[PDB]
Amino acid sequence: PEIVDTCSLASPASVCRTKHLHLRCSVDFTRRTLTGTAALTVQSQEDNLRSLVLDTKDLTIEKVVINGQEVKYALGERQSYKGSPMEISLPIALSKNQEIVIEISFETSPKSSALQWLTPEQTSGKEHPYLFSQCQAIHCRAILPCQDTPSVKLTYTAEVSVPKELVALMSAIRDGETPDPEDPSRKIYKFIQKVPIPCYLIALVVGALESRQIGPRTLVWSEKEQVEKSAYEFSETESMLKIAEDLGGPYVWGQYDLLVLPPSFPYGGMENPCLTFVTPTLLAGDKSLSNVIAHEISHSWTGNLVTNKTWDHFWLNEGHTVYLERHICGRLFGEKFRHFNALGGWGELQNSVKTFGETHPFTKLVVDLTDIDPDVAYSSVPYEKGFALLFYLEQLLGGPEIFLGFLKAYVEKFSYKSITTDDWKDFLYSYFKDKVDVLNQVDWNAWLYSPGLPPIKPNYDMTLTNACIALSQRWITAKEDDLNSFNATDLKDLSSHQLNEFLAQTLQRAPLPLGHIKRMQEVYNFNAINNSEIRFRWLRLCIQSKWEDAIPLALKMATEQGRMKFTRPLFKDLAAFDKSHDQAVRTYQEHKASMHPVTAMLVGKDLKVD
Ligand SMILES: NCCCC(=O)Nc1ccc(OCc2ccccc2)cc1
Ligand SMILES: [Yb+3]
Ligand SMILES: [Zn+2]
Repeated sequence: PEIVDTCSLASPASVCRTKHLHLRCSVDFTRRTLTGTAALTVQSQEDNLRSLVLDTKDLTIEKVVINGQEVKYALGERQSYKGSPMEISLPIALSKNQEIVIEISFETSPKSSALQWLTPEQTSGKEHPYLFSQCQAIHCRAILPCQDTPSVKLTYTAEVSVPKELVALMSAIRDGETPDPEDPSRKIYKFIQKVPIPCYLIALVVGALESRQIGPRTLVWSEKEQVEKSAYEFSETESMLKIAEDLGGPYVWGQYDLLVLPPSFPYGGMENPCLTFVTPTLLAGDKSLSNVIAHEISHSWTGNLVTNKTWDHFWLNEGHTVYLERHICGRLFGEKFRHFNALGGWGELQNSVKTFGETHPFTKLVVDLTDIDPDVAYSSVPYEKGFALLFYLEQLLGGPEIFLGFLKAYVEKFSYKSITTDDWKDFLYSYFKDKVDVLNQVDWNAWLYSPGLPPIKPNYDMTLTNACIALSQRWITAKEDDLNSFNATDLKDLSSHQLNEFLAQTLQRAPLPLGHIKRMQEVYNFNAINNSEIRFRWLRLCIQSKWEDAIPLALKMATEQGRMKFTRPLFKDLAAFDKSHDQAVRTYQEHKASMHPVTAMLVGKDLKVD
């Protein structure tokens, strides 16, 4: 009707709108707090606007300055993962389009769900601490007060004081560094973002950061120790950027920097404008996990330019991005590779539907997050059910060239806007008006609103998948007399991508007999492989098949890195295996204070502790 964001307690975009944020703050590593001022330019959309509501979580409100003086504010009671509402009394009754600056001084709790503060022990260099944010989905409200909904877009400017030996970086173009006036011993790093973004894309890192040039508009940022390994790993970036512009239109953000974060960073990447954050688990040393870079580049259009209006429509962000990602890798390595990766995607979707259950609400494409913590709903479903829909539609409407024309125009039309599934679908019909009859063969109700597997499977080239299936199946159906025929030559012609897919297929049918999984380690030596995607699935397969020797390997992987994609299922498998159950829980209890806060709360929920 007139859409409301159910994950926000803030006044909606239909009442007022944040157009800009000015951010002055200092990063205190001893108190583990961000202190400062957050000045919001807000614009009324109705007449007689006498007060507005902002989202907060564990925020200490020092003062709220409007037009020079101090004003009357009022924090409501805590509302769970959502935090507490901050209703602000305005001294002037605002009328249509009239703007106002609400300057709000503030401190962040040390247990901010947006932030992980690391000690020197937890870093590579061992001598300096570190900070990083991760605002998506609704954690920006835990760094500063805001309409913490992606239905609102705002430019922002920032100045941030940090210990003089550490570097700050933000999701913005760097606007110079200068010694701090108020107290030496600290620099003040300055930042500006002229493209209006949703607040989930505001982002901050602070640490012993060096850089390295790997393309005309790209430096990799990490700690001394990883900088070199990473320059090698993400060399393909500029070439990916070029393809992405041919598919998406002009890359408008100015810079595309990459930041390789500490092992505890909870996702494969986060698409922070001008500075993409990635897991060091990408550092396989052969560029084989560069699809993740492809994916983050693509968010510079689908996500960051065209944005889900609410998190219910999150598939728009991820479905499109995965579609662009797979085009990028297709251009670089061939159409048969794009189909290989698309089919694996369907396989991940099958695992998601089986894990949640086929009638589960989070297997729907468009969801309802009323009273659900977004972090708990998060999964592969919006990624792979979304991709599957786009892929099916590509095939139905006359193929990738024709569908990529829809894509670029879709991006062009909704650029700098926040939109829903209906905006997307209404534009699909508009663009493809000469094929409306074809569009009406789509079971829109099933695809969009029904749980489980999609009602139709797309068509996939098999070239590269067949070798994975033959071998997965040989193992799944092996008896005693087959075990001596397996041999390291079985892998002679398989890429790392195919080893991974082979293990993914085998894992779908776990458990295998213990003797079989031992034999697999003997002929193939998967223990020696450091590729995190491969090691992950191999250790799942081992634990789920009751192999005790895999226990210390799986505990090591689950705690020495904390990308949730790997950490969560390794903990869960370890907990379901009777031999490792107690050690899994104890390991969790002993690590949970030095863990990222969203990851710690999720692993705790998975392990049914507290
Ligand atoms: N996009 C970069 C990776 C981080 C990320 O996407 N985080 C994130 C996204 C959505 C979310 O919650 C909303 C949701 C979950 C599942 C389905 C639909 C919406 C929570 C975290
Ligand atoms: Yb046999
Ligand atoms: Zn994404």
